[PDB]
Amino acid sequence: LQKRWHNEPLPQILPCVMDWIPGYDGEHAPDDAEIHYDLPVSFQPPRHLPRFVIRRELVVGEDVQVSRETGTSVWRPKGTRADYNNSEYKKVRAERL
Amino acid sequence: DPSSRIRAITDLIHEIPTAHNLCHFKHVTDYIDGLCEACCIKGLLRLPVFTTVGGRGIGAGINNTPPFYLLWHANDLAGMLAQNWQPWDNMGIPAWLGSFQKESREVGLLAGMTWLPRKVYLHDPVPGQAACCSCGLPSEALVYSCSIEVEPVPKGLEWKDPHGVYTDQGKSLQSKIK
Ligand SMILES: [Zn+2]
Repeated sequence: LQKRWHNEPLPQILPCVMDWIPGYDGEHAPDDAEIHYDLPVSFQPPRHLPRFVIRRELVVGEDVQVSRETGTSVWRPKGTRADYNNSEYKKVRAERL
Repeated sequence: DPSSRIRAITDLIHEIPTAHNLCHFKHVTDYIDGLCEACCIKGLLRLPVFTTVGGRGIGAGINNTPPFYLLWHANDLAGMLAQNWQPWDNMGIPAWLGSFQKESREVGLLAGMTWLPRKVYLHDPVPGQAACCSCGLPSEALVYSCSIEVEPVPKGLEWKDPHGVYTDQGKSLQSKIK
């Protein structure tokens, strides 16, 4: 589960929608199954057929592991304040002198 | 009966546009796109309960403005009929038995659920291969025209729809969504 920034709020539950599965034990459609009209047959004279749809849930941390964002989002100008104590500047200054 | 007035078969379908107005969201034209042998019966069964007011010919039907229709659900067709099985004292009179059946002021269930607000006559099928404009299944025959002429219900009729909703005085509660 990808994230985008540091304080990105997250849901504890991830609902999922799945197609119903045959198998002749539960050959009849269950009670908690809804019907969706999204079985395509044709497209130019568009034709759709019913399809039984089941619903389940998932929980973050036990099935899906939360990932982290890559790169840098917030952009700031460099604006490096000059320092007169590090070694590199102390040698560059003597070289200029 | 075969009235002399001729109308396109797409007038019985609300979602498919007809003469005048516009034709966006459904790219068809009159008398060139037809209906198969099931969608015509679909349009025929929609007559008694979803007939709009219209322009000239204001008289819509037994419910005038179509109201909300509420009914109890189930998970099977035989099961669905059981919840909404409410027989009345008198089962009216048949209205689809080939008789126009001019009744009295008081009407019944079999004469109310099968109302015919408009005289309708479907023409013979035309050979071909194209699909219809409602369900889109390719077929062999289609119907391209019909004879529709408006008819007004008698005024002051007494009929309470079993599945209707009324506000305070029998006026239909429609959906005020725009
Ligand atoms: Zn059709």
